[PDB]
Amino acid sequence: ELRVYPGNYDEYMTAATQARERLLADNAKKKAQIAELQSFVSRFSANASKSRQATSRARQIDKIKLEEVKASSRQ
Amino acid sequence: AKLHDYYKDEVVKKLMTEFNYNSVMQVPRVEKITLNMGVGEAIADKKLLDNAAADLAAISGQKPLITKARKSVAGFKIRQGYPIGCKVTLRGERMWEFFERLITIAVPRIRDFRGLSAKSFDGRGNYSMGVREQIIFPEIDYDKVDRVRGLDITITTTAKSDEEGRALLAAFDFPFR
Amino acid sequence: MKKDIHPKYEEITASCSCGNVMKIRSTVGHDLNLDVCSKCHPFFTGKQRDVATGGRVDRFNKRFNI
Amino acid sequence: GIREKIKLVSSAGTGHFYTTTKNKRTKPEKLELKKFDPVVRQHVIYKEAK
Amino acid sequence: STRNGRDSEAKRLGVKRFGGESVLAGSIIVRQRGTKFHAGANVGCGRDHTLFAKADGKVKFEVKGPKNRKFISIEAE
Amino acid sequence: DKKSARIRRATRARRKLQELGATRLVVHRTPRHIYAQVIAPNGSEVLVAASTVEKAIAEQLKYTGNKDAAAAVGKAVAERALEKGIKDVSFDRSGFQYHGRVQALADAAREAGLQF
Amino acid sequence: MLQPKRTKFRKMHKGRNRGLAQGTDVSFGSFGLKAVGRGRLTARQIEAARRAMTRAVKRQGKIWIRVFPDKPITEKPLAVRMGKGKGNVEYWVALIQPGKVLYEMDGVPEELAREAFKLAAAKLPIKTTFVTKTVM
RNA sequence: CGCGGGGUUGAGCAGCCUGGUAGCUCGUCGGGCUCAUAACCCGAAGAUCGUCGGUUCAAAUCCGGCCCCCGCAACCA
RNA sequence: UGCCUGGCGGCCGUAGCGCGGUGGUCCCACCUGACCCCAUGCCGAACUCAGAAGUGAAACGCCGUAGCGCCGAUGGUAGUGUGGGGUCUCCCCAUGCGAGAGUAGGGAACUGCCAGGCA
RNA sequence: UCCUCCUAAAGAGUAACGGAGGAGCACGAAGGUUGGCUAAUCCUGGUCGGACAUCAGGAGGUUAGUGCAAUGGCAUAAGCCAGCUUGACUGCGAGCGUGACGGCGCGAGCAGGUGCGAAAGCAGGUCAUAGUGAUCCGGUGGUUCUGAAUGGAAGGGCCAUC
RNA sequence: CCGACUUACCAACCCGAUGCAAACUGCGAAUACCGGAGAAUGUUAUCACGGGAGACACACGGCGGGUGCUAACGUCCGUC
Ligand SMILES: *C(=O)[C@H](CCSC)NC=O
Ligand SMILES: [Mg+2]
Ligand SMILES: [Mg+2]
Ligand SMILES: [Mg+2]
Ligand SMILES: [Mg+2]
Ligand SMILES: [Mg+2]
Ligand SMILES: [Mg+2]
Ligand SMILES: [Mg+2]
Ligand SMILES: [Mg+2]
Ligand SMILES: [Mg+2]
Ligand SMILES: [Mg+2]
Ligand SMILES: [Mg+2]
Ligand SMILES: [Mg+2]
Ligand SMILES: [Mg+2]
Ligand SMILES: [Mg+2]
Ligand SMILES: [Mg+2]
Ligand SMILES: [Mg+2]
Repeated sequence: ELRVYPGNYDEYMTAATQARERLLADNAKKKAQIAELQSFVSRFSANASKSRQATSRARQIDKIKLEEVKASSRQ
Repeated sequence: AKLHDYYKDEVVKKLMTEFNYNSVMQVPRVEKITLNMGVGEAIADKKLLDNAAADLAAISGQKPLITKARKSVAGFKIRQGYPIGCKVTLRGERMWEFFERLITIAVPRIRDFRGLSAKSFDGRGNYSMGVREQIIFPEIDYDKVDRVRGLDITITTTAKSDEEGRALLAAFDFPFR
Repeated sequence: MKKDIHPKYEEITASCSCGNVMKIRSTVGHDLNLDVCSKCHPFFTGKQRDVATGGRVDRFNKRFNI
Repeated sequence: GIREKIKLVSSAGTGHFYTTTKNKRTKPEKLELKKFDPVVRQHVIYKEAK
Repeated sequence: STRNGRDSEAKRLGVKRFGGESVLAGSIIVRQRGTKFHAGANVGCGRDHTLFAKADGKVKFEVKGPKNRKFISIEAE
Repeated sequence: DKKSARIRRATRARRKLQELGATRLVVHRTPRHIYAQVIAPNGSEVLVAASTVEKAIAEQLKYTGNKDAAAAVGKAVAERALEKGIKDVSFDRSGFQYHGRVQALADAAREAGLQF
Repeated sequence: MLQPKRTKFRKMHKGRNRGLAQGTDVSFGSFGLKAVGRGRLTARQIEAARRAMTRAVKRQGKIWIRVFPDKPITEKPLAVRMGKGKGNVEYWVALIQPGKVLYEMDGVPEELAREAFKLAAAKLPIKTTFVTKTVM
């Protein structure tokens, strides 16, 4: 898509860098916390009496919905 | 066709006398020639098939039909529809012309010639042969081509048996042993 | 035929190295003069001269000048 | 899923559209089909446009 | 053990009118999957290969044909 | 083969002309003669026949087996049938291509009042 | 142990062992063991009753086994409640009907063959009998 | 025979991430430096990307089966 | 009326395959030639056209032949409806229906509508 | 939730945490029509070529093939090519089949306009059976059908559709 | 070099004989089911519409089966 920023060229470069790297860091952080909150869900979602315990946090792993990244046209 | 006239004027009477035939149409007669070559290497380069087609179009005055693979096989990694071979069918006048211009000039030109094998019939009167060098034909002048790609000649005849086919081809002074 | 999808086809006059002039309709565009035809091919004369390679026992007796 | 819905609008000027699916990635080409137009009751061309 | 236990609702195939039954026009005679019964005289063949009467009469099964294939016809009386 | 190959080419157009129950005109063509007959919808008994084997059709001909021979027998079939009351038939290629003397045979019968 | 290799289907229905038998005639050899009772006869009782009769004739003479198990039988493990699938196939049996010819041998005297089959008939659950070869 | 993670050079690991280039560190070998061994400098060798098939023009990579290794589970009165 | 031939059906192996023999006056088949009417993803091989020299070799048709295919009783056997019984995870009796495989055997067809040549 | 086979006891139907497999699609041609063609696997011959690529002859005969799992079917081909094409069309529909219903399916024929074919004719999607969710609330286009005094309009209604 | 010899071995496809199959069929019943005709017999026993319900926990026995161990007064179907 076409995204609009103010500036001349250097403001555009700085905004693009500090937005794209911000996105590529935030998405990594969210994916890491998904892989961590998945711990008990894939650890013990079964057996014994605990059973129901891990269902509490099975919904906060899909109330995140990792934002997809798009490969840059620049290559 | 000089060879056609030679056939109908000498070979018919010779073969009836030699074989004790009842009908003039019982005599074995050559009905078609087939020139083919399956290039094989056309998997990674299609232009080589076109070069082969040009070679056969030069060798025989026709346009080769490009034949594709009948079924897929993983031995040579081919699929169905892949163009693999080229083939030319000759009947009648052009067939006689190719027969003459093979057996009178092209056969001597092959390097280290001794004589075509006589045990190379398919038990039903037909004949087959490989040339191993496309440059023995005068239509190819050793400068246009890039390979030593060979041809298969297949003489399909009306002959009932391989013995009758041998006799018919020897009537044309075929270079046997 | 199929209306100019094939190469040209015109009569030519080719000759051997001893003459033996023949008319063969081919696709060359110019006649050629070549080696011996089937008539003059030495596959029925030099057969003995073809299978003749060998000989050293006699090549030593000529050396033996004593 | 991959096959996306489109619609074939009529070229007779009337508002009457057939609807169909089309594989959106083979090449983007407006479909050109002659179809019946019940408003004018005659066959016309239906250039696709959503 | 498990991963099984799946089926599909029955399709109610088979012959609906047998030989000698007086059928009206357009009444289904047989509901096949392939073409086990071939359409003979005065019967049709739907896109299900479903043979139906075209003219009201009496059904008649026969085995005519070079390959001994069952044909359904109608004696329109 | 050659005859069993053609006799297979005609079994679809023929087996539909039997379901429709329509009187059909069937042609058999030979490199020396061309035949034509009008066959009842039963397919077993024939109302009208006319072919170059007949003397009345062939003795007026330079050579039976060319296009104008087919026209001369195409005229004969129609004029033979129009008195019998048979007017509405359906053409039967019988395996041959509708291009040559079969075409000329058909048009000559078509031009003589036969409807098909 | 006899067992089919590359069976089409893993498990088979139970089925009922009715009717008489088919392989009722000794055709290969001259002396044979004919079943008189009925009941499935496993692939271990086939081997354990063959070991006993290819050794009662020392080692000389041929022996034909005219039965093959080719029937999978499943069993439910211990302390497993009913349901939740079908059991796990354990062994293979050859259903025997009265009239079957199970084993047979040739190249031995009648008295030795008749005694050898008396050593295999004591390893098989079903009642058996001794039959010779006729000319039908 | 139930569930997840891996198999790439001698060892430990990238390259899977949208298929178009087999890489890193230690190690090995052959020289040089030294009285000599280390350290150091120079150059080179190897791997079917676990094995088998499938779309693919093309596969370490996409898909499916097989084998092996690493953890876990197989409940309560 | 007979013989042979061509087309269209009925009938679908007792009807097909094999092996041996046989038919060209008509018919059919090959066959000659191909600029042209048309054609081959090359080739008049196939489709098509102009023809009639030659052959009945191939094909086709007919006759003969059991080596295969195929049809197949009678009797018995299995099964089973209803009603009884048993030592009743399988059978028996009364009664009705009655296979499959196999055996003796049959078998290398029959027929109709037009159109030809010959008698 | 849906599709195919068996259990299902030779009409239809018939259960279990019974035994085995699949779907949430694909196609502007992979549909219509006209013309044509016939497979797998083996033997003998043939340059590289090989156990199997391509060519010629023979035996076999559908053991090949069907966009996709299985069953039924397919030579008149429903399988394989090529020419032209949009019937993958609008309003209807005698009469049936299957469901407790909501519904789902087959359908000759009639009217208007087409495509292929010389013509008889065929064509209302694909060899058939899976490829799917009602209502409410809304969005888009068309239509004076209604329009809260009257003329408009907003909003409803009907058709197409998300 | 070609394999120039051999092996007490393994041996796919074909030929003769012998068995097995719910998801095999070049064969194939008894019954059951659908339709037509004919007498007898059955206080309409058949169908359609309208008022009122109850019931949707079934059990055993015989015959055909799945599961189980052709175990259970076990469990799930078909018909009486
Ligand atoms: C379990 O059976 C025991 C209760 C016994 S009371 C008669 N324990 C419960 O927690
Ligand atoms: Mg019999
Ligand atoms: Mg049933
Ligand atoms: Mg039943
Ligand atoms: Mg019920
Ligand atoms: Mg299709
Ligand atoms: Mg067609
Ligand atoms: Mg089609
Ligand atoms: Mg389909
Ligand atoms: Mg108002
Ligand atoms: Mg107001
Ligand atoms: Mg509105
Ligand atoms: Mg309830
Ligand atoms: Mg209940
Ligand atoms: Mg119950
Ligand atoms: Mg009883
Ligand atoms: Mg109970």
